[PDB]
Amino acid sequence: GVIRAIVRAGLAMPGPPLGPVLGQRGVSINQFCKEFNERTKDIKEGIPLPTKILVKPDRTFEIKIGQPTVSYFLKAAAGIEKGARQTGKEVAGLVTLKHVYEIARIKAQDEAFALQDVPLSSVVRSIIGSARSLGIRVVK
Amino acid sequence: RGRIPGRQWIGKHRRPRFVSLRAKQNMIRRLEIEAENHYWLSM
Amino acid sequence: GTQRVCLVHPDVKWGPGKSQMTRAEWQVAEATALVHTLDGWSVVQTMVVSTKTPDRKLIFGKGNFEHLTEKIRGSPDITCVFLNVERMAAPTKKELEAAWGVEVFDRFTVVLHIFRCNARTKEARLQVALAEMPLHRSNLKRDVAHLYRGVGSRYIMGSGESFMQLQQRLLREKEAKIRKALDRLRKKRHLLRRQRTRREFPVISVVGYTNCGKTTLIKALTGDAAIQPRDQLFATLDVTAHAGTLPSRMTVLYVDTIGFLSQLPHGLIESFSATLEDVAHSDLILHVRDVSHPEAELQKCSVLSTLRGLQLPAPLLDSMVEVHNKVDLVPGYSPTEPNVVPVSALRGHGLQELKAELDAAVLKATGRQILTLRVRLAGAQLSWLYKEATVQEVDVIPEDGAADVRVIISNSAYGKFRKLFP
Amino acid sequence: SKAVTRHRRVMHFQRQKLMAVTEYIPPKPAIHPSCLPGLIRLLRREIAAVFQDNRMIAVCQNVALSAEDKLLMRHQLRKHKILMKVFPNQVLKPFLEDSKYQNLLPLFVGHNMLLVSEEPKVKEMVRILRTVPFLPLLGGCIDDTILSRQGFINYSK
Amino acid sequence: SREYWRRLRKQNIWRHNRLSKNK
Amino acid sequence: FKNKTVLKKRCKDCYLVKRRGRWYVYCKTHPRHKQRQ
Amino acid sequence: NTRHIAFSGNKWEQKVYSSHTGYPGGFRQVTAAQLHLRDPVAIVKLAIYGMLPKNLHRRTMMERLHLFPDEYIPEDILKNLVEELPQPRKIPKRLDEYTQEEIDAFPRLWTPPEDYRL
Amino acid sequence: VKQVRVQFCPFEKNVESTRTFLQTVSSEKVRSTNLNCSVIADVREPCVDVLFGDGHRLIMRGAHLTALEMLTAFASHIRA
Amino acid sequence: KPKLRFIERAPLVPKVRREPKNLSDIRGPSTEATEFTEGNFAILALGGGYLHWGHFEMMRLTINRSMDPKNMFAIWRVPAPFKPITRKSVGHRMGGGKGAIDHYVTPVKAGRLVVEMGGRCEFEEVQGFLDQVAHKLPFAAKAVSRGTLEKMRKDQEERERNNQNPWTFERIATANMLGIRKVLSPYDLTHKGKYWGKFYMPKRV
RNA sequence: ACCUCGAUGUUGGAUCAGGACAUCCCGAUGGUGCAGCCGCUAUUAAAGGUUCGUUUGUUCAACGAUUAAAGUCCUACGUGAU
RNA sequence: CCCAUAGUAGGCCUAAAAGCAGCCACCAAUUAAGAAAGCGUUCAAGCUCAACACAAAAAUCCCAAACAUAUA
Ligand SMILES: Nc1nc2c(ncn2[C@@H]2O[C@H](COP(=O)(O)OP(=O)(O)OP(=O)(O)O)[C@@H](O)[C@H]2O)c(=O)[nH]1
Ligand SMILES: [Mg+2]
Ligand SMILES: [Mg+2]
Ligand SMILES: [Mg+2]
Ligand SMILES: [Mg+2]
Ligand SMILES: [Mg+2]
Ligand SMILES: [Mg+2]
Ligand SMILES: [Mg+2]
Ligand SMILES: [Mg+2]
Ligand SMILES: [Zn+2]
Repeated sequence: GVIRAIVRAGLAMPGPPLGPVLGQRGVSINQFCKEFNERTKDIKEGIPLPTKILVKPDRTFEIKIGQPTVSYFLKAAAGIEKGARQTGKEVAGLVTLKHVYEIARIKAQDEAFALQDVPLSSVVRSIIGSARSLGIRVVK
Repeated sequence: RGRIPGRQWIGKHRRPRFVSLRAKQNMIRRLEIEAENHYWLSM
Repeated sequence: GTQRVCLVHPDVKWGPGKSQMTRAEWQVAEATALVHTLDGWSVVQTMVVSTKTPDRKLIFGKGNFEHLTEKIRGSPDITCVFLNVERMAAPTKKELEAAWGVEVFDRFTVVLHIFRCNARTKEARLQVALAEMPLHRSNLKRDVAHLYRGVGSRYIMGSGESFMQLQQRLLREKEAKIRKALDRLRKKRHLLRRQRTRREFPVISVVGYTNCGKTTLIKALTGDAAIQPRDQLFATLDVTAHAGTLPSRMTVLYVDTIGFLSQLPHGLIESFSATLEDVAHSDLILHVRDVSHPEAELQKCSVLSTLRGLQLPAPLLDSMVEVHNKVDLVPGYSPTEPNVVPVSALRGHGLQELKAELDAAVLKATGRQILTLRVRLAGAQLSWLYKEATVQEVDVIPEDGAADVRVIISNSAYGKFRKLFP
Repeated sequence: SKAVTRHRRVMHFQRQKLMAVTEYIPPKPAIHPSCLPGLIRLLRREIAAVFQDNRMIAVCQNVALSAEDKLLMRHQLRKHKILMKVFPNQVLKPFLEDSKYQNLLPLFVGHNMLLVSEEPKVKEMVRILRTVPFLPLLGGCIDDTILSRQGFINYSK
Repeated sequence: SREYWRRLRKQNIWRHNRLSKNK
Repeated sequence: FKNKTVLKKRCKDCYLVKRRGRWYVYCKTHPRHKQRQ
Repeated sequence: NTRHIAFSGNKWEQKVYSSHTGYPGGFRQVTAAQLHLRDPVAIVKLAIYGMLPKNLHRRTMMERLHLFPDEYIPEDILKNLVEELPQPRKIPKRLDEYTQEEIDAFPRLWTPPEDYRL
Repeated sequence: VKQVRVQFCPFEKNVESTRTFLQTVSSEKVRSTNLNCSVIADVREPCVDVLFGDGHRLIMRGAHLTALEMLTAFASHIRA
Repeated sequence: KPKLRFIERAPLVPKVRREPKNLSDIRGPSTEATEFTEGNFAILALGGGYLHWGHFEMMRLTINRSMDPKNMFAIWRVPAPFKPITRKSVGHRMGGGKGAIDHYVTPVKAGRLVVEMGGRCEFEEVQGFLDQVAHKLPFAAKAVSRGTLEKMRKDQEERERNNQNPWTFERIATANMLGIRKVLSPYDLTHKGKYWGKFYMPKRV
């Protein structure tokens, strides 16, 4: 079956959040965290990365990874560590439309995440909605 | 079984009475006579 | 019903009745609180009067009785008189009523009236009906005088029983019916308890004097919002269970209970045994103490006596965890006795320490063992342990594909586990 | 008994007769009347534009696939210029006669999904369909020329 | 306009969910 | 089976059937939903 | 043929014949079907008894009445017979009894779809 | 159940039954029930041939059979 | 203050003079609070009866709990209990004077609105609990919108116009035909046979 | 306050019990917070049964020992020309 | 009746609370799907839904007999 996780690249630590759920379906947690750390080395370090692991009935691994999250990515772009509490009136950072475009350039490129809409509008609108939901204002 | 408390036709709990087609026709006939009476008194 | 009341406090100064733990001012304050709770009327006047001999047809010596008669009959605003005594005999009630031209109420009648007024659930209504049966039997004379109509010993026909005697017979049958109904209620409440007993939910019965903040403490512990503490007395009039989590991630049912007052007939509170038996079937008892109240020691005595009369198991009486509420009102309060937790329900000050202490008490009292157990992942044992016991820490051994889980588990669950997953 | 009673008071028999006689009689209508005698145009323009633009058209029954399987097939098709389209049959039916597609009527029934393009990657598309032994290629009409599956295979080869 | 009908559908779903909250 | 003057389907699986002259709510997933008119 | 009487409606199951033996607990209430299965003449006998006038001639009239469950009748009674009264209810015909001519005469009221499994 | 094959001529009419049968049998739920069970939706009157795990064949000629009837027969033969 | 206001058991200044039970205040059609005001929905009383503080509490609690305060508002269309009802001591023989004031009620006549609701909502969102309250009310009652109320009034008018019966209670009573005024009441000349005690027969034309 | 005051004798108990079922037990069945044992609840069932004692005039209640159970009622609070 | 991918485990909060413990926001991608209306999970997972597509019961024993169709 498909197991979805938001493991943080550097934090491949087996156990508390992954150990039980991963084991329940039958896994080699050592192998999983080793491969995840390989992916972490391939990519930047210290950032959440959604995963799409598929525990085959043959008891084997196919780790599929893509871009970092949208929430943490936007918070990093806006220079925020913790998101707004209200998120409708509270704002902790501002991002320009040009910056949004630039980040979107490297967003709609992940197979599992389904963001393959050719139009730039389709993806820019979604990220704008994500920012509006978060404590980020859309400049100009 | 099937008692009407007290006396039939007077108390709070009276024996039900139902109008037959015969009674309805009789009343309608009398009403028609009185309507004709109204007409003949209107002139 | 909109009855301005004159409070009469007999102060016993020598011999029996000379309380050494409370003062007439405090007792008058408590009685005023009782009437204000009863709501709709207030103490128009207050009179504390000495009484060397508290047991008489006229509770006061002839001189003081005449003095009170003059004052009461000269004050027209007074509509009723509340005599701060446990219970007054029918002769005393009749004589005082005739002398003072008003209606006389004792603490028993006042508490009974507030119960009848603010009782909602049918169980509460039935229990207060049982509690009223004594007051009824006392008051048949006055109540059925007008029905009696001054006819006696001259009618030669019918049931030989006099009017009064056959009224006694009717009240006997009424009480029998009430007791049968309460027995049925007890059976139904046992049915209700069955499921939680089988699931082995730790249960903590919160008891204490009235207006100690029992309901407020339960609200603070559980985190609920529908729980509504009140300023009035005898607010919580139904026994209900509320789930709350402890620091050990264990769910516990706090059982709210009726409040206890001093100087009341035992039968009043004991008539609620049908619903207070949940305390008897409890696992721990938490006694709340309004330490701010001047009469804390007298309230302690009253509640302990009430529990002993309710016949809770002696092991349960022992290990009663004591919490001193309302500490904020007493700034810089220093608990003296050991194994006592100072807390402030409204301000939520010592609630964490209280939670930890009662968690330890529950572990001791429920036969639950905190132990580390090694289980195999993917074998459903981990999920079973989550569902049938409170797991505290899961340390996963990836090399063996297993995990050591620190679990607080009861013996029944431990046996089921060892059999299900050898 | 008071005039106003908690129960429906018994009427005097003459009042009862009056009430019965003065009941509402509905009009009988002789012969029963029962047995006597934006987005749509948006997608109209969409279909017209699709038909005009695409040089080759095919149809299929991509309804048995998972969401992810359909998404993967869509991605494989977008790898080529071919575009997959979904439209309701309820409004697709008029378009055949509107655009003079008589032979296309007995082809769009039930779930139907279009595969409109100008450059046929039909060879690789059939290769992709082969590893999924279902979802048959359904008859289409390239450049106003109806092609059966054998015609599509010949054109592919 | 596609977006008009999209917003209409979203609002209709909201209305149905609000009505079903009690059901 | 509980006797009710008004019959209500208490879940998706409850179904109404008129048998032996009266209505019944039958349910297989939640038999406690069984009602008799 | 009193055994072959026919009740309209559900009277076979709803009509109840009540009697009391006189002894305590001797109240017997038997449905029409049960009474018919027990006695194949009781239904008609009771109907006639109820319809007859409630006087002392009723039992003599019932003596004059003769009831037989089936087609068989005693020879002496048959020789006594004078006239046969028309049956009050005309028995409706069954489909098996309807002639092909009548079936053809009655028109077909609708064209069933050709592709219907029926 | 081992294999299922559905043949029909869409340009020829009277194919709705078999087309709906195909759309139902190929449904991801059905195929996932037995991934081993293999469907071959060939196409070229319309017919359905089902070979079961026990080497037993069912032939449903869906020229005048409704999809419900075809599916009911298919399920009955699955139950065997 | 959108939520329904609390209603006191008895008037703050209690009445001192016992007054007769003029049942005419329940009898007949309602002439007040018959139309909507600052609202689109209501509970219509299809019969006459007395509302107690218990009924008021039922209405208030049910409506307050089931409404949406941020999108719905409710308002009483009936005054708080004012008419005093007196009860004698249990088991008292007849005579000896009128009993002491026991409770207070508010009369309601057929055709009156008891509670009225409004706000950013449609009928279906409210009709549920309004019908609950109406069914629990002491008289026949129905949750009615402005549209439904107008529809029922127009339907009554249409039935009155198109009824095929040559004879109507109104006509017979007014003309005293058959001398039925010996059996009827003077109120019947205006009730037209649609009202019988506290009960309103709506199907009656 | 409608019959009975030119009498319709009255509470408990004995005797014999007739009846209702809104069933205490025995039978059949659905649900259950029905694991089993006890149970609770509801539908159907009135053929049969439904204890003996200590005080108390008691019907009742309390208590003792049992029972499958020690049912709720009506019968002029059944029955004193027994 | 069919069907359900997904910006993403929206933020905050908490050990965790991912549509669903609580608060704020409630945009947005796909042809079409609530930052979710209900179950469910410790949390996840999974199941749906909104979406595309095609009336009665009491005590001696029920209580006329029966009857749907021959012209007001
Ligand atoms: N716990 C607590 N209660 C306080 C304090 N100061 C005032 N109170 C009041 O104490 C009252 C306690 O009300 P409850 O908690 O309902 O009382 P209870 O102990 O449950 O007793 P009952 O009223 O008989 O149910 C409330 O009116 C509080 O406002 C304080 O420091 N602590
Ligand atoms: Mg009589
Ligand atoms: Mg309280
Ligand atoms: Mg008299
Ligand atoms: Mg008189
Ligand atoms: Mg005589
Ligand atoms: Mg029964
Ligand atoms: Mg009596
Ligand atoms: Mg759906
Ligand atoms: Zn169900």
